[PDB]
Amino acid sequence: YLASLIRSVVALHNLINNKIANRDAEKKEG
Amino acid sequence: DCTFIRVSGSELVQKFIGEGARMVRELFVMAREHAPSIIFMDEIDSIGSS
Amino acid sequence: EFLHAQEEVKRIQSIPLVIGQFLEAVDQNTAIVGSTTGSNYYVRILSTIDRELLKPNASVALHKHSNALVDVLPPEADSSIMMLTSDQKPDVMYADIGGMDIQKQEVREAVELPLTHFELYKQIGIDPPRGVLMYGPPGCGKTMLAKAVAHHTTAAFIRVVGSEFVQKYLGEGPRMVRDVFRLAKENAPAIIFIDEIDAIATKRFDAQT
Amino acid sequence: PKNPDLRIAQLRFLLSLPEHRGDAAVRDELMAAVRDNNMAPYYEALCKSLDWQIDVDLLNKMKKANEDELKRLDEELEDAEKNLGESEIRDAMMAKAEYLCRIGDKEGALTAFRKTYDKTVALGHRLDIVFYLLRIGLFYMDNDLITRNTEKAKSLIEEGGDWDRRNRLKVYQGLYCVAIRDFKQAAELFLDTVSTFTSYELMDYKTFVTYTVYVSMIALERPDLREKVIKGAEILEVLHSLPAVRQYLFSLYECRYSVFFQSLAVVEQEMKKDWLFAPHYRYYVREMRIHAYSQLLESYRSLTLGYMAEAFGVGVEFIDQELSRFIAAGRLHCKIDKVNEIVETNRPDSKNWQYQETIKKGDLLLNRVQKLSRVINM
Amino acid sequence: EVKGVCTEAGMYALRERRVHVTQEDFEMAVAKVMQKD
Amino acid sequence: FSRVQIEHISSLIKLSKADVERKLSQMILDKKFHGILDQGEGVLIIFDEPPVDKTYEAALETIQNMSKVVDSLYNKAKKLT
Amino acid sequence: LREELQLLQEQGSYVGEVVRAMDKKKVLVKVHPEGKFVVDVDKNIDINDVTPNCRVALRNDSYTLHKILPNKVDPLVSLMMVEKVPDSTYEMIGGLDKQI
Amino acid sequence: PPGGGEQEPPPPPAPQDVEMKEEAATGGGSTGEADGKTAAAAAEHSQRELDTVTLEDIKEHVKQLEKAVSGKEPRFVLRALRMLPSTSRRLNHYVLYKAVQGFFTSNNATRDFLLPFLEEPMDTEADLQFRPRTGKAASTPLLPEVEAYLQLLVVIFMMNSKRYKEAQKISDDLMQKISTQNRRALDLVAAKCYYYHARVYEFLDKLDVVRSFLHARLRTATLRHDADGQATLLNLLLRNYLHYSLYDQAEKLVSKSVFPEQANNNEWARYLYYTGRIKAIQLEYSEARRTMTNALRKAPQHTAVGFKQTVHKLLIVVELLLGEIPDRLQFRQPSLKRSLMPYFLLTQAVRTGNLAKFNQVLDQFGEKFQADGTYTLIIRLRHNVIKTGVRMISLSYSRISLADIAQKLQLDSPEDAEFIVAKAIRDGVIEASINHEKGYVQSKEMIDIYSTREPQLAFHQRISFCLDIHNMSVKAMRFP
Amino acid sequence: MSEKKQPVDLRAELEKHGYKMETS
Repeated sequence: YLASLIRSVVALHNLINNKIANRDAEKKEG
Repeated sequence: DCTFIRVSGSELVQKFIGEGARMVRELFVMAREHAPSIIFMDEIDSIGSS
Repeated sequence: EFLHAQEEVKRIQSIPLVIGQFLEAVDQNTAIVGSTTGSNYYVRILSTIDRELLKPNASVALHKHSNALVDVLPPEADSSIMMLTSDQKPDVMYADIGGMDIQKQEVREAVELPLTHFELYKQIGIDPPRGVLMYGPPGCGKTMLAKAVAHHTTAAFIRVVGSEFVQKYLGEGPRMVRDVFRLAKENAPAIIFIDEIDAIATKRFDAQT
Repeated sequence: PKNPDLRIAQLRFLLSLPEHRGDAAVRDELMAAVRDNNMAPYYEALCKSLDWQIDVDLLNKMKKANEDELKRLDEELEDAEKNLGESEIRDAMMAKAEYLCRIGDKEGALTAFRKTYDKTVALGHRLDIVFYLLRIGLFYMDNDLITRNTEKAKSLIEEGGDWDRRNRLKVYQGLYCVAIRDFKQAAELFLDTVSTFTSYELMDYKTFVTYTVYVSMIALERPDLREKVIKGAEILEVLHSLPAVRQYLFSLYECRYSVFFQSLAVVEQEMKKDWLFAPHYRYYVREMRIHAYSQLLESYRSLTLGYMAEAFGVGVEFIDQELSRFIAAGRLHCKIDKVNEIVETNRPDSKNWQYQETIKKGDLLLNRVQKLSRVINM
Repeated sequence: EVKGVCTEAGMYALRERRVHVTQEDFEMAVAKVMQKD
Repeated sequence: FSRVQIEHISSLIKLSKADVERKLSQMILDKKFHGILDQGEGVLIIFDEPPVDKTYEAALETIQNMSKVVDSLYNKAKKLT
Repeated sequence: LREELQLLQEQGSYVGEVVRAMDKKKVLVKVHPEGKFVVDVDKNIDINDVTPNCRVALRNDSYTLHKILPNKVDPLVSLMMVEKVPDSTYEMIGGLDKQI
Repeated sequence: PPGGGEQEPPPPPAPQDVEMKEEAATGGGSTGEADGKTAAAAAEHSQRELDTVTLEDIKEHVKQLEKAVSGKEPRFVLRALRMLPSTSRRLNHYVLYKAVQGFFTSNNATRDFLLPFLEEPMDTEADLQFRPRTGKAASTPLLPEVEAYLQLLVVIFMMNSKRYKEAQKISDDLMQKISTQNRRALDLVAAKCYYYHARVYEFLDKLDVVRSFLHARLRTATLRHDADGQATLLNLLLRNYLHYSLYDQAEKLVSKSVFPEQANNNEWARYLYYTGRIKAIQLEYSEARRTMTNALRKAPQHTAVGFKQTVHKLLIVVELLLGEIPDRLQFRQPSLKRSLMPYFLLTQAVRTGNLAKFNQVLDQFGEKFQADGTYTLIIRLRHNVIKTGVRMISLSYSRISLADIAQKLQLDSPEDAEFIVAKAIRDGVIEASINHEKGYVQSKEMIDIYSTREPQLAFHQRISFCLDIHNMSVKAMRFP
Repeated sequence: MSEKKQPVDLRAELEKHGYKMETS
């Protein structure tokens, strides 16, 4: 159960923040 | 905005500038570093010090 | 291998680490610090923590060999005394002596509400003073009247004179009084009374002093 | 300067929802219309209520004479600003134009609120302004402007400290929390009870007592319920004056179910005729079902319905269809057996519901991230 | 004297907890700070 | 003793069974007394499974993680329009 | 990190104050807990870049000067000054219209 | 007359600017984008062309008519010309015609002049490099013109744009080489006028001749240009094939593939609404509720207008067949409300276990059921009323006699009373046990289990496969 | 978008609960 909790927390933080800095770097440079 | 200076000064603003002297020359040298400057007598306004 | 390097930098260094007396951070990645032996230094700080916990004034543990800037205390367990003196005793009831009522009139308005309300001083438009005096002994009052409010108001109480914190080394003063402030405001709400402050007011010259 | 128009807004609720009152509601509306010299309010009331016959020159000469009272103030503002003083000029035109805006709609109100916002140096007059937004927000049941004035006032009040007017705001936010559905914040903020006493902005004090005692029976625990009403020294007398709610309080603790729906009938009848309580009674009733039945089943795990039927009058076959149809609606789910004479409660739901919030919340959680994941890029 | 006008007047208003004061409390300290001389 | 008869536990407390059943069940209403009684055979049983802690951690995370994706709704739907 | 953690022990490091500079390129600087030294360039910052009575970082190996920092004298004096009294201004004063 | 006469000049200048520079900056910019980079594609002016086409689809389009500068048709459609250094002279000729249009009447009316105009690019011989520029220069007047619906003599002109698009289709079957980076924009633009194929053919009857023609185009794109091509053509297939029988349910089985990658954006969501009704025709409610919800939830941002409200309408249909539905009156929009007004009381009758409440909804709202198209499940939902009705009362009642429950279960004889609950356990409804004599139905429950294994073990592959895809995205988006 | 798909087209209860008493 805790494993699934870390899965949700790790996926939330990393995926959201990476896509933010990704889409931002592409739309600003392109 | 001219800088402001006072008179003695205790106790420990004295040797903090120099070592020993007439001691007013270093204060007179302070005003050479910053001009215009304002010097003041703090306080000796009283009837009790007489 | 970088995780192994993380095991290195987290192992680095000591255990045991000498804590020292910190003054300011001069610029990026470095700063100036006195040791607990009281000498200002210039060191490039530990990389992963640049600023947030370093602060202008703290006590930073310095590298065994190098005296490198690494980390400060929690802060802190601090050092001397400290406070209590009520739950660990003594305490004496003030209600026996009522002749000082008009002398307590100051302490009445100058203690309880100043501590328990900082907000009322925004509302009134007057700033709370830190000024309190005592004088005259004998008749003494004074120190025993400082034992009084230790009944109700729960805060630090430090017995301190001018001559008890005199040391053989000069730098212990801020190792006390600079710590006294950082131990007070961090353990705040806290109060400190210096009994007989007049010992340190003497005018003197000679470099032995 | 509130209760006269507050009753007008209460008369709007008396006209609007019930269609069976065609006499008293319009009568006292005209009785309150001939005073305070309202103009825009009786226009909305003219479309909702009767069109007469004739008003015309009556209220047009009353708005003409009030215009003379309006033009004596509006032509005194340039004569008052000829001199110079502190607030002795603009404080007259901020309050009386809000009385001139009390003649109608929001215009003079909102324009005076932001007018005097840059003048008054005291929070008492600023909170009086807040009182004007709260009464004009209570008449039009608009909750948009009642949050902003209070959010800006509390920062100045809590800077800060107060006694009376802080309890007044607790009644305000309590009336807003009870305007929408909030069960806990209404009774928690009304815990002051009699310390508010009676005020023109608090309208009838007995109605306020009924407001807090009606809302304290839902989200408040049974030991906390009797701790409020019975242990409360000041609130006990004002709730004792009305036996209707006091009977429901002490019988709810007495657990007798034979007086409940009759006492709830009087409570609900008072709930129907009061404003802003119309959307919230549908859940309030079935909540009192599961409230009283929560202490019915919790007595014994396996309960014999014959012992239940001992003193009911009559609960033999009634509690069967009653409680069942309440179980089918989702209120107090349990498994009860008959001809074995076993009422079995439980249901703890300590296994499914314990781990259910993971997958439940994770369903829409991972769904909402699946949207943003598969949308970009392309 | 001007320093002590509303301070000790505020001190009782402080003790009273009021937000904004009345001239009576100011009139009280009008005596107070002038009681000494 | 968890499982106990109601009549002889009323003999230890020296009280009638009517207000022993209602007071003890009132103690279950207060949640301070973990257990339940049985009226049919006159039994009282105590049982408990205290810890909810893992569900508290779960709910605290995910319920707020709703607002997390709501916060990401601002940025990731801003690049669209 | 380890290299600077290797560099900094065999020497230490300190902070000096230049009281004079030399024609030989050396500089008069104190080791403040102890007696003074006199040490040389220090080829990055030249002699004319810094004036006597200024804060420098005393090097720990050749006992030279590492970096440059500001130093304060009057901020002690002016603080002892500004201890005593504040200023305010015209608007915050009254009755002196004659003597101003 | 003077007001209406002097208000004619103001409108044209806005189309004279934006409609002129929309295909000039995007199309002429795509020329330089198609000369190199050309990575991927990208060709960001293709998505910018989507923004311009969707901009025209609201206001102002072009034609009309409108009697404002109808000389924009011969402008881009002529004068390639011809090789790139010679095209630069024609790039100045657009400004030359801007001055010619700024002097004389500027040919504000074309109409029957489209016949030489549309054939002028074939008179040039040829562009010759960019077929999308030739197809777009001819279609951009004609495609927004389909919104006029005059249905006289200009419908065959839309058919001429379809023939020009067929020349685009033959060139879509040949070059390459090798590596066409303009065929993705051809997939975009042609999918548009393939939906204009749908509209223009729907003016009279079904397009079935174009169903074999679509299958000719959809299969000839296999496997090369299917990417983003097959997705749009499959929706072109599925949409009208959902309107006209048959076999598409088993046809998309062997058609998949998937077909990856999903493009563009909402295209796959609306496809999961189209095939969502398909997979809802098999009636498996877990895949149907997940494909219907994922159809609506995956579609931003609208407007317009009501078909994004239609996917939400038909979404909860399978949730009505599940046996449990919430009351949706709080989700009503100012538009979707007035559209579903009968469907409101329908799902309200699904929540209730009353038979006459649901049957009266059928008899009264049967007209709206004809408008939506969903019928067959309305009569069988009576079995959902007997199963939810027994789920209601059983769990509800302590012990219920088969005669007392017979009112809501409408028969519930002493015989079938066994099967109602027993065959509900076959469907996983209620555990109620019944000893039949008179009889009486005594419903108990003991279950403590599950809520554990599949959710957390799937969450492992869920989160990991997700973050792996988010890797495949971020890791690959760093080309700049 | 505007592209693709979309451009194409027991009571409360008061009286009854109070009546249950006097019914039987």
